Amino acid sequence: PGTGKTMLVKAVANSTKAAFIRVNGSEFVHKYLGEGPRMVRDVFRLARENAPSIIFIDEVDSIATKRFDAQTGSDREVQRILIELLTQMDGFDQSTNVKVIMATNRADTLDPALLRPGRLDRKIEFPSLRDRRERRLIFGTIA
Amino acid sequence: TRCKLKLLRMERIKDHLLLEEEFVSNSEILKPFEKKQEEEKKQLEEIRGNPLSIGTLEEIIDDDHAIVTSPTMPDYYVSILSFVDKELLEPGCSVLLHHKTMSIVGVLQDDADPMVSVMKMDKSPTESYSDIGGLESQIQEIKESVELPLTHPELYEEMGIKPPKGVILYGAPGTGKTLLAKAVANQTSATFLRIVGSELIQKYLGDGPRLCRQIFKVAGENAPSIVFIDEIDAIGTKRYDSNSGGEREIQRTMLELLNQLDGFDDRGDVKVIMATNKIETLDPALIRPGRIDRKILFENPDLSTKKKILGIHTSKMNLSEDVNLETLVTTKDDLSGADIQAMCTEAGLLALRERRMQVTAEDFKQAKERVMKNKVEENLEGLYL
Amino acid sequence: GSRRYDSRTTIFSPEGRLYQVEYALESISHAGTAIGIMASDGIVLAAERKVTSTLLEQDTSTEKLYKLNDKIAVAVAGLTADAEILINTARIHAQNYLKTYNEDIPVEILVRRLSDIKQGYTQHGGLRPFGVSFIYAGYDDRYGYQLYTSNPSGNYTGWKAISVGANTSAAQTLLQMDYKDDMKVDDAIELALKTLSKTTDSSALTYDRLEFATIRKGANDGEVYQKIFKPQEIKDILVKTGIT
Amino acid sequence: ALMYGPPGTGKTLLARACAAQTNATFLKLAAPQLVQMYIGEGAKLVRDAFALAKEKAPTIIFIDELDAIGTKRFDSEKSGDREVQRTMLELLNQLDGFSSDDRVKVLAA
Amino acid sequence: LTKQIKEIKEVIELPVKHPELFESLGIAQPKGVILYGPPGTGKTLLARAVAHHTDCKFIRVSGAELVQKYIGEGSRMVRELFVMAREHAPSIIFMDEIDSIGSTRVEGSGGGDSEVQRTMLELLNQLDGFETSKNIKIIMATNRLDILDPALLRPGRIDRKIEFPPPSVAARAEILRIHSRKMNLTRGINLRKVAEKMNGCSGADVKGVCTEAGMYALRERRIHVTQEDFELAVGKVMNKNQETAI
Amino acid sequence: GYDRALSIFSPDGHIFQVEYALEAVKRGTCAVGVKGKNCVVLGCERRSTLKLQDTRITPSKVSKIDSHVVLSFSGLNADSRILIEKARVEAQSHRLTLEDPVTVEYLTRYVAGVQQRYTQSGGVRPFGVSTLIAGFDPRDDEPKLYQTEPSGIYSSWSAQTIGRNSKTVREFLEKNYDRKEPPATVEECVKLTVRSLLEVVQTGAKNIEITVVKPDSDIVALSSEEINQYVTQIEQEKQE
Amino acid sequence: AAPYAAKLKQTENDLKDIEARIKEKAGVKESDTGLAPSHLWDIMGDRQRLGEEHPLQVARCTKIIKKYVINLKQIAKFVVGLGERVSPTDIEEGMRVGVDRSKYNIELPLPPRIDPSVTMMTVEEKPDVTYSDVGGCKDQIEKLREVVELPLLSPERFATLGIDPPKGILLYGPPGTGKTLCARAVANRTDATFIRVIGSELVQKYVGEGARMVRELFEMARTKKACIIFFDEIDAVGGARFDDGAGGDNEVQRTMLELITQLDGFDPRGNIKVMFATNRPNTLDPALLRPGRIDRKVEFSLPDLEGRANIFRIHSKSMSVERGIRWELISRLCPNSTGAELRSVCTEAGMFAIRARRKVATEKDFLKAVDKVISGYKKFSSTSRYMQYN
Ligand SMILES: Nc1ncnc2c1ncn2[C@@H]1O[C@H](COP(=O)(O)OP(=O)(O)OP(=O)(O)O)[C@@H](O)[C@H]1O
Ligand SMILES: Nc1ncnc2c1ncn2[C@@H]1O[C@H](COP(=O)(O)OP(=O)(O)OP(=O)(O)O)[C@@H](O)[C@H]1O
Ligand SMILES: Nc1ncnc2c1ncn2[C@@H]1O[C@H](COP(=O)(O)OP(=O)(O)O)[C@@H](O)[C@H]1O
Ligand SMILES: [Mg+2]
Ligand SMILES: [Mg+2]
Ligand SMILES: [Mg+2]
Ligand SMILES: [Mg+2]
Ligand SMILES: [Mg+2]
Repeated sequence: PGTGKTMLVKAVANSTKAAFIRVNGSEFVHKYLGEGPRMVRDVFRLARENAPSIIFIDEVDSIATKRFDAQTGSDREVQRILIELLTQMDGFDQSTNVKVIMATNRADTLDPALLRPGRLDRKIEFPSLRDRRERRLIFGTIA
Repeated sequence: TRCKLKLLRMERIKDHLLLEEEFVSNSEILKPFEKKQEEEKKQLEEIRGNPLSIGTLEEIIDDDHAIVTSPTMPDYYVSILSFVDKELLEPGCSVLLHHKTMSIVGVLQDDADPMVSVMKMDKSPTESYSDIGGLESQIQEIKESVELPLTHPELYEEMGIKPPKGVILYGAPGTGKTLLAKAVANQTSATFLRIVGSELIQKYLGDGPRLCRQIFKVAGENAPSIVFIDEIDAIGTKRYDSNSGGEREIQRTMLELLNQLDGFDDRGDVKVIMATNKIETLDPALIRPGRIDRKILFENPDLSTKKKILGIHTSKMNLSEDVNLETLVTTKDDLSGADIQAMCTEAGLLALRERRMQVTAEDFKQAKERVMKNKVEENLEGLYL
Repeated sequence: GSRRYDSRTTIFSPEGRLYQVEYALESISHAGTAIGIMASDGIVLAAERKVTSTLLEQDTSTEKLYKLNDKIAVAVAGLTADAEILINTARIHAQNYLKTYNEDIPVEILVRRLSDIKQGYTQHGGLRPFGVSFIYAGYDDRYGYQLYTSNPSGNYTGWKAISVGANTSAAQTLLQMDYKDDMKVDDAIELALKTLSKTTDSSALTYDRLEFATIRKGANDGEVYQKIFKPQEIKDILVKTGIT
Repeated sequence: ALMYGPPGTGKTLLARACAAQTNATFLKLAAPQLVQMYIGEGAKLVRDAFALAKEKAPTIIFIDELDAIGTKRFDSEKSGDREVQRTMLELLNQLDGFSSDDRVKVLAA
Repeated sequence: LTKQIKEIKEVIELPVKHPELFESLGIAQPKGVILYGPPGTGKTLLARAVAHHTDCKFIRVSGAELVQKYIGEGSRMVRELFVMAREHAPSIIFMDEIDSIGSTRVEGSGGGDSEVQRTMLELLNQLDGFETSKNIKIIMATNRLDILDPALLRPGRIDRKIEFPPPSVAARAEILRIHSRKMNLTRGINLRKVAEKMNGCSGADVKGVCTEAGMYALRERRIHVTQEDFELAVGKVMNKNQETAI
Repeated sequence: GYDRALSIFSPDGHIFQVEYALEAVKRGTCAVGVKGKNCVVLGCERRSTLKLQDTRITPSKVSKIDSHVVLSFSGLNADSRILIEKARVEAQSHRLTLEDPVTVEYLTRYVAGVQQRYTQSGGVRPFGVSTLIAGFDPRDDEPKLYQTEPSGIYSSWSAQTIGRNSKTVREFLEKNYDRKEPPATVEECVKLTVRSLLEVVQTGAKNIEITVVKPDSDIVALSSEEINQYVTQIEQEKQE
Repeated sequence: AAPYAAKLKQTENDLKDIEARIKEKAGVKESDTGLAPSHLWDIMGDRQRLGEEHPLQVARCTKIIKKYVINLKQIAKFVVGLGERVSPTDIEEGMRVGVDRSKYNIELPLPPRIDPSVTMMTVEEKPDVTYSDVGGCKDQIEKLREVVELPLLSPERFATLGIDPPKGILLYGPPGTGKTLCARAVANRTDATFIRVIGSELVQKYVGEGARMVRELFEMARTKKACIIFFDEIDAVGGARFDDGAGGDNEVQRTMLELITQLDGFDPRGNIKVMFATNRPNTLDPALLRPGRIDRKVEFSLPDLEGRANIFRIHSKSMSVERGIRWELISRLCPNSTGAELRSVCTEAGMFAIRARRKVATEKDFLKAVDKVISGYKKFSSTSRYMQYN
C-alpha cells in the first residue's frame, strides 16, 4: 500500500482523450437481487458503445476473492458477479477497447481465474524498496 | 432346454387368461372399480391441476395438519388430503402442494441424491478369492467374520453366540490388505460402501461429524452392508493444513466415528473392514475389542508362498519356453507381493517396446534387476542384525 | 521441573525398536557415498564428497580419509563434525595398545572398541546417539587384509566389499555382479571408480570431487604402505581407466 | 459492579436476592445468547437492550459469564473469528457516557 | 524435449488407441504418470499435447473450490469429479502441485495437493466394470519429486516417471524458433547465436525474449524484429530474472 | 547425573519397558538348544540374505565365556557384547578368589543378575537380549542348559528356543524330544537339532551354524562340509 | 427352430398387452395409498378445500399492544385484530400464529420452535437392553437408581423428609466398562421422554449456532413433563478453557458456556435430570463438575475377580456349554480386564467350536480363547493409557 498506483492512473485519465469509466469495487454488490450481474453487463456494453474506452475498478479485491463458502447467501451472490466478469473479458477481444485496468494492493488473495492468459495478461510491479537515485526523484517534485 | 421352455409356454398363456377374466368381470360390477375408478383419476388430476409447487415439510402436527415451507417465502398451515401416506411425511421430506389452496396432495418423489451415490460402489472386480497366492490361513479368518454369517446364519444361532463384529487388516505394505477386501466384497453381494479415511478431513469447521454421521445412515438403511475404511491411519499422521480447526477439529471428528460405530444407536447389520498399515497411531479407543472383535495381522510373504503369487501373474502372461520361473524367486530375498506384480508388468512393458508378443527370459532379468534398485531395503531390521 | 522438556532418547517404542537410532541411520543416507573393495593384495577406499564448488579448495582437503595409525585407515559417512571426536578416541586407544604390548593393534580390537562407545550412548546418559558410520580398512598379519563397517547401533560385521552413504542398495548390487576373488589391486581400482561413476547424482565424474586412498603390500620387506593419493595421481588414474 | 471468584460461592445467588428486594426493573441477560451467527444481528441486540432500559428507568442489567464476549487479543492473518469481537465493542459504546449510564446499572458476574 | 514425447506415448496413448495389445500380453493397464522438473521446462505443455492426439477430454482441476459452482463444493469431492468424468470419457484428470499459491497445504502432509492425488488414485484402481480396460488415466505434476510421500512411489502404484532437464544449448534453439514463427523476422538473424548468449534456465524465459523484442520494436517504431532488439531483450529478461531469483 | 525413572509400573501391573524389551527379542534371529545324553548342541540362524560378506572374520552367535561355558543369544547384536564382556570378566574373577572354574548355574546367576539391575537403575534402558548359557560343570558330565531373559528370571530347560518363529520350533521339540530318553549319542542329537531348524530356515546349508560342546572342555564347531552332509542325509532320509 | 422363434415374439406382444390391463384397473399415476381408503378420503378433501381452515399464512408475534404487531415471513409487518375462534389469553410473546390469507387476522395459536429438525431427531424410541445384562449387583447400579428412577416412581417418600432429589450423574471410567450399557438400560425403565445428544453434534459451522441448538433442546424439555437428557461422550465440548492467544477455544466454549447457564438459570429450571458419560473427566471444566450440575460422581471401574464371574454368566447363558465348565477357573486365569474383553472371550470360544466342527463348546475351547484374547491384545489394550487420565 502506498506506492502511487492510483496516482499513476490519474495522470493517464487526462492524457488519453478516450472515454473513461470509473467504478469502485462496491458498486457491484447490490442489496436486492441479480443486480450484481446487471451492473457488469451494462459497464462493458457502455465501453464498447463509445469506443475506444478504459474501464477502471479502483479496488477489485473483494469481488475477486479466492475462497467461497457457497452456503451463505452473500457468497452465492458474489460468485455470479465474478462469473460474468470472466465471461465478458473474453468477449472484449477484437474491439478497439483496451481491457479493464485494475489495481489491488493485495496479491495473495486474488482469484487465479483472472490471471489465466487471454484475460488479464500484463502484471505491473510497484516496488517498496527505493534506491538512492529513485528517492531523490520523488523528493524533487514535491519540494 | 426342452423342459424349461415347455413349462414356461404353459405358464405364460395361463397368466394371459386369468388377467382377461379379472378385467372383464370387475368392469361390469360398480362396487369394485368401474364407476368410482373412472371419476377419481379424472377428478384428482383436474381439481389440483398445475403447477404443483414443491416445498419442504418443516414439521408435521398430529391431527393431519402440517407447516410447509415454500422456497418463495410464505409459510402455510396446510391440511393433508387424499392419496398420501401420512406416516411417510416427516421432517425433511419434500411434498407436492396444490397451488390454488395450499394442501399436500401427495409425495410421488424418489428424492435420489448424490449423497447416496458417492458412497456406493457398483463394484464388479475381476478378483475372486484364490487370486491371493497362499496366505491361505489369513483368508480364513476374514471369511468367518464377514462373509460366513450371511451364507449360514444357522451355525451362530444354534450355538447361541453373537456373531463377531468388525475386523482390522494390518501389516507390512504389499501384503494385500486391499486385495483381500476386494475378494470378500465380491462374494457377499451385500451393499458395499467404500470411503477412504482421508476424506474425513475437510476445510470447513464441524463438517467432519456431519460427513461421518451420513455414511453410517446410508449403510444401516441398506443392510446387510459392508463399510470399508481404507487407510484410517491417514487422519492421525497427516496435517493437510487446509482444515483451520487444527488438531482440535480432528479429535472431535474421531469421537463422532466412535459413537457411530457402536455407541447408543443400535444400528442394523453393519460389518466394518478397517484397513491400516500402522496400528500404533490409531487412537486406542477405536481399536478397543468390543467395536472390533478380531485383529487379523499379516506378514511378508515367504519363499514358498512367493511361488504361488508368481504363478498367478505368470499364468495370464504369454511366455517363451526359455523362461525359468525358479531363478526369479530365489534372487529376491524377502520381497513383498506388490513387487512381484510390478516385476511382471515391467517385463511385459519392455517386450512391448521391442514389439514382440512373447515375453522372453531377458525381459524378465532386466525387469527384476530394476525393481530391486527402486526399493529401499528396511533400515528397521538392519539396525538389528 | 526438568521432566517436561525431556525428549527421552533411550526408550523403546511400542514394537521393540529404538526410534532415535533409526533416525541416525536416516541422516547417514543423505551424506556422500563411500565404497571399499577388498582385493587379495590390498584395499581401495574411495569416497565421493558432498561439496563441489570451485572456490572450495578440494586439493589439500581430507574429510573422508583418516589414518588411525600406520596400518588402519577409515572412511567416514555422516556428520563430519561428530566423526573427528571418535577418531581421536580411536587414535589414542590404538596407541595405548602399542605402548603396553609393543605390537601393532589387531584390527579386531580397534573396531570392537569404537563400537561400544557408540552403543554406550543409547544404553544410558540420555544423550542423542552418534550420527556416524565408519568403513575400517586395516591390515594385520593374523587374517591379512580386513574390512569392517560399523553403524550407530554399534553392530559391526566384516565384509568383502561394502558401501555406506547414498543409495547403499544400488551400489551393492552393481558390485555384486562384478566382484571376483582373484582380483588384484589394479582390477579393484577399475571396479571402484566405475561403480561411483554409475551412482553419482551428476552425470559427469571429475577428479576433483573424488577422494581416494589404498593400502598395498608392494612396499618392501613384507610391509604395507598407506597412500592417500595426491590430486595429480587421481587425475592420471581417471584417464588411464577410461572413465573420461 | 463486577463479581469474580471461585465457582460455587454464590455470585448468581446474590444477584437473585437483589432482583426481588429492590423492586427496580431487572433485565436478565446471558452473554452467549447475545452472540449471534448472522452477520451483525448480535450488535443490533445490544443497542435494543439498553434502549428498552431507558423507558423502564431505572434498571439493572445482569450479565452472566462474560467469557462469551471474551477477550480481544487476536490479530492473526489466518482466520481469527472476529464476530464475538464486534458485539463486545458495541457493548462498550453503551457503557460509555453518550448513552446515559446513570439510569442503568450493570451487574457483571 | 524430444525424448520425453516418446516415453509418455507408450503408457498413455497406446492403451487408448489399442486396448487389444494390452489384453493380448496380459499386462495390467497403466494408471499414474508422474512428471517432475524445474518450472518452465514444459511438463504441462506435453500434457495438453498428448490429450489432443489421442482425442480425450482434458479436465484440469487446480485444487481450487471456487470454480466449482454446479456441484457447489470441492470439499467432499473425490468421486463427484469421476461422475462428471465418466460421462465425458475418455478423460485425463490433471493435478499440479503449484507450491507457491496454496503453500500452506503442502506442509505436513507430503502435499496438501497430494490428498487429491492419492484419494482419486484409490477409487481408480477398482471401479465399476472398467477392469477390462480403463478410459480415465491420471497425471500428476510436481516441481520436485522430493515432496511426494512413499505411498505414491511403491512398486506397481504409478507406471512411468518422466524427468525434464533444463533445456540444453541445442534445445533452446529449437524452442526459441517455435516462438519466433509467430512474429516477424529479418534476414541474416542467427536465432542460434542468441540462445547461446542467453544463459537462461527455462523455456518460460525464452518466450519472454520474443515478447520483449516486440516491445523494443514499438518504441522505435521499427517495421521488423531486427538483430539489435534481441540483444537488448536478452539483457532486460536476464537482469529481471537474476534480481528475483538470487 | 541423568536419572529419570524410565521404568515404572502401569496400572495393569506390568512394566511397559520390560514388555517392550521382550518384543524386541522376538524379531531376533533364531537360536535353539538341545541337550543329549552327554553333550549340548547350540544351533543358530545366520542371516544369509547378505552377499559379499566374509565368514572368516565375522563374529559368530556362539561366544565362549570360559573353556567349558558357551553362550548364545537373540536380540540386539550391539547390546549383546556388553553382557559377554561382563561375563568373561566374572569367569576369571571367580577363578581368582575361590579357585575352581565357575559352575554353569553360577555364571548364569551373575549374567541374569545384570539384566535385572538395568531394570531399576534410573537413567538406563533395559537390555534387548535373551541368552542360552550352556556347558559342563568342572569334573562332571551332566549337561546343563539355561535361558535368561530381560525380566531377569532364569530357568533350566531340556530343550528351548528363542527368537523369531520360536513357537513353530518349540512345537517340533515337544513331539520329537522324549524327556526320558535323550538323543542316544552326540551324533543323533545333532540330527535332532538340524531337523528342527530346517522347518523355519527353509533350507540353505550355509545358513545353519552348529556348535557342539562336550564334557571335559571339548568345544568344536562343525564345519560347512559336515553341516551339508547332515542336511543332505536328513533331507534324503526324510525325502525317502 | 422356426415354430418357437416366431412364437417367442408372439408371447412378448401378449405380455405387453397384459401390462395395459393392469395399468388401467388401479391407474398407478398420482397414487400413494392402498387405493381403498383413498376413495373416501377423496370426498373428505373436497370439504376441506372449500373450507378456509387452510391456507393460514404462518407468522409470529413481535409485541402485544393492549392489538398485536405481527411479522410475516415475506417480511412485511401488520397490526391485526383478533379471531372469533380464540381468547386473547392464549396469545403470547414471540408465539407462532396463523393469519388469514387475505385481510390478516389472528386465527389459531401454534406450538413454538422452528429449529426442531436436528434436536427433534434425537427424541428416542427407547431400545431395550434389560437391567439383568448389567454386571453383578454392583453399588454402581444402585446409585443411578436413586437419581433417575426413584423420584419419578415414588415421590411419596421424598415428600415427608423434604429433601429435593439430586439431579446430575457423571459416569466415568476406562473404555469398555459399560458406561453406555447402563444408559440404554435406564432408557426403557424410566418411561419419561429420553433425549440423547452426542457431544460432537453440538459443534456447528457458525460462531453462535452451537449455542442455539442446545438452548432449544432445553426449551422443548421444559414443555414436556419429566425429562432425562443424556449427554453422551462430552469430551468434545467440555475441555477446560484456555486462550492460546492465536485462535483460542473460542468456538467450542461458546457452546459449553450456554449449557452451564441453563443448569443454574436465573430461575428454577423444570424437572430435568442430566447424565454425562465420558472417557476422561480430566478434560472437563471445573464449572461442570461441582454439585448442583453434577451431584453424584459414580465410577464404573474394572470389575474385580467376583465381578468377572457374574459377567461371564450373563454372556454365556444363551450359549450351549457343557456342565463341567468351572467359570471360577477361567476368571482366575483372566488378569485385570474390562467387560469388553469378556464379550470377545465368549465370541472366540464359540468361534473355535465352529472351526472344530463341534456343536457344544468345551473346556479346551474356552482356555484357547482366553489365551488368544489377552496375549495378542495386551499389545492393543485401551485400558492402560486411559486409566492414567483417570
Ligand atoms: N498376497 C498376494 N497375492 C497375490 N497378489 C498380491 C498379494 N499381495 C499383493 N498382491 C498384488 O499387489 C497389488 C497391490 O496390492 P495392494 O494394493 O493390496 O497392497 P497394500 O498392501 O494394500 O498396499 P498399501 O500399504 O498401500 O495398502 C494387488 O493388486 C495384487 O495384484
Ligand atoms: N458390566 C457389563 N456387563 C455385561 N456386559 C458388558 C459390561 N460392560 C460392557 N459389556 C459388554 O461390552 C460391550 C461394549 O460396552 P459399551 O458399549 O457399554 O462400552 P462403554 O462402557 O461405553 O465404553 P466406550 O464408550 O469407551 O466404548 C457391551 O455391548 C457389552 O456387550
Ligand atoms: N520446451 C518447450 N517448448 C516450447 N515451449 C515451451 C517449452 N518450455 C516452455 N515453453 C513455454 O513456456 C510455457 C509455460 O510452461 P508450462 O507449459 O505452463 O509448464 P510449467 O510452467 O509447469 O513448466 C509453455 O506453455 C510454453 O509456451
Ligand atoms: Mg488506490
Ligand atoms: Mg491398500
Ligand atoms: Mg453465576
Ligand atoms: Mg505447470
Ligand atoms: Mg460409550
